[PDB]
Amino acid sequence: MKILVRNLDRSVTEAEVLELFKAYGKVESCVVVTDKDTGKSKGFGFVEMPNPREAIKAIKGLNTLKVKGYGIRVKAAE
Repeated sequence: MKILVRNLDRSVTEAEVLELFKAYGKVESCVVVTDKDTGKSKGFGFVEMPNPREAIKAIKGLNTLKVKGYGIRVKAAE
């Protein structure tokens, strides 16, 4: 399952996001975009968890979690 992550602070790192999704299951890939072209609020990420039941658990678990002061938004790409 492909998972979309939004509202990332420019200080959020790929390893930070990875550690969060790994609380829920196996993570096959984690792409995080926090540039200066994104704002300290509008970074985004794309996470692949191959077990869809783990992905769903992570979506429910992590959506609206504050990371660096912004509630992140997590949902399936589909």
